[PDB]
Amino acid sequence: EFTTVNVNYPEGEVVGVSVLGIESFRGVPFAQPPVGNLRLKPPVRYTENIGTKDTTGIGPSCPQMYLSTGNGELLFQLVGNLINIPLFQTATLSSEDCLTLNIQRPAGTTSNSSLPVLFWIFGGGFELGTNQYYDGIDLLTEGISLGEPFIFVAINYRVGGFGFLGGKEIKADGSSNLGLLDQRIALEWVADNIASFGGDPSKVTIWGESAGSISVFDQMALYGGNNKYKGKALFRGGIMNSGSVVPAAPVDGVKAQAIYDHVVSEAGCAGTSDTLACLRTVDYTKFLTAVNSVPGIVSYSSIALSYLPRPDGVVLIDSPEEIVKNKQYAAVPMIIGDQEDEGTLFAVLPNNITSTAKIVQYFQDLYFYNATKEQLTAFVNTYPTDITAGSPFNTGIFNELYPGFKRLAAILGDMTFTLARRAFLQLCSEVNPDVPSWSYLASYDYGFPFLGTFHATDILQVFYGVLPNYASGSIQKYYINFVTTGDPNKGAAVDIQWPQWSAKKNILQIYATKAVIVADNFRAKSYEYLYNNIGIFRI
Ligand SMILES: *[C@@H]1O[C@H](CO)[C@@H](O)[C@H](O)[C@H]1NC(C)=O
Ligand SMILES: *[C@@H]1O[C@H](CO)[C@@H](O)[C@H](O)[C@H]1NC(C)=O
Repeated sequence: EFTTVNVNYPEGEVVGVSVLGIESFRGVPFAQPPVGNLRLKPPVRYTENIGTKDTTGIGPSCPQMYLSTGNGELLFQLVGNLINIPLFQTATLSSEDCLTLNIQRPAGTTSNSSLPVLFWIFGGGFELGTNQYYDGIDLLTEGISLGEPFIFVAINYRVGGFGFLGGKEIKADGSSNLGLLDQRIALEWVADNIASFGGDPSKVTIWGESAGSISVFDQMALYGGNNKYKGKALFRGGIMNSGSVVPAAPVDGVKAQAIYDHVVSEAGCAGTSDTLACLRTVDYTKFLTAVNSVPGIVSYSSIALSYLPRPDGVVLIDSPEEIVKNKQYAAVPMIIGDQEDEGTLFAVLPNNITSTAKIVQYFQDLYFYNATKEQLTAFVNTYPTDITAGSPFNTGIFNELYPGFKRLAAILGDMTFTLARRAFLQLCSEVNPDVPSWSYLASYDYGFPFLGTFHATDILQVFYGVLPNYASGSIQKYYINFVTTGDPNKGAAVDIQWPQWSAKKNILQIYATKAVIVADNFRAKSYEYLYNNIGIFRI
């Protein structure tokens, strides 16, 4: 029940597969393979035709730092069933030769079509992940069925030490934040070539979850908020699922230099004249071992990440909170939301962090090098020790995995995602009052034991078809409405108007079988501290 289909475009030709009404091209190379003397260097566009490429398979993935299985034993039991969510899946066909994207479109789409584009950036803690497990067929089919067809694009970008390695050596070589540059260059590729595929390059909406979501903000922030390529905006809209501003110390800071020095040592490049140059001569396997030898996300250190975007003064010019405050990001219409219990997943492992003093130490040692004990204690004291006050929110005496679990999960979730979001909306509304934004809180997994509506459960609600509930149809319709009209309420009919955030500072709360509108003001004292002292929270 299928056929192949060729697209000829300015850089080459691809063969894709048409099945179930969707034409898919997986593994379209968008930049030169970052190998040899191009490992730990910015991506560079192809300078000549790549001939005819077979894109009927699944593409490659970038090198991975897979979740610790010895460490996550309990965590992976607690998610049970939902272990089949992409974040927990294992990437296949991994390689340094991974700078490729996937293009999926309605059958019938030709180069005379000009459909809106939806550009997807995966999450994975900046250390793992791939576009392989995010297929557009169900979502495209939904789009088509709403009378609102579009084109789906999903990219790989380098992660871990391959993409976010730092230090003074990386900074001087101009090789900071390669993963971000990978995302950016794919946007410019899209700008050059998507018309050949039937996309309208002036109608690009970027979309991400977790690390991908944070990346979406960074793409707005990139180059002082210059998202223009050849005179034109690279995108017109953003959707942020769990994550935005991540205040951070410089790429040549202490944390990053320590990672770097450790990597050099484990690579066997210690004490050479030019360490960074030497890193590129190391075999792939010895190198992969080096960059993976540092702490992962499933570990005691948890969301004190080893790899992430850090200010370099060119790509990211300042720490993210300052970029907004200085009105130096590309201000586009945006949707941003959180799962209700963002922190739960990350509070599972550190099961000895069981009191205020212990939370504060943990933070002082691993997280915030610029906060004082009095400051951290003051912030932690905005969170009651009472078992009913924590995350999974609104579950009373239940879900206390260990003494202090719900409190720590509340804190971890709030500062990284949920309250950081409100801060972001607040600031954006202050410098760019005219740029509209919409925000939701997700609660459709209320009751999930110990985890509640936890990080990445939204994936299940938008990538796997329209589920037999309220939430998935609701969410997909808003998203597709947005991609099409720049406003989630405009397009296909909706049964509740989603309020613009800046109007009354209300958000949409989405349950499994209904939606309600609520004030974005819960945990106000915690939020006030965070907003008033955001500088001290630089990771
Ligand atoms: C928690 O336990 C770990 C490993 O057992 C240790 O590294 C860390 O220092 C401990 N922190 C506290 C506050 O006990
Ligand atoms: C700490 O604050 C200072 C003041 O500018 C800054 O130079 C330094 O990079 C900051 N470091 C961290 C880890 O926040």
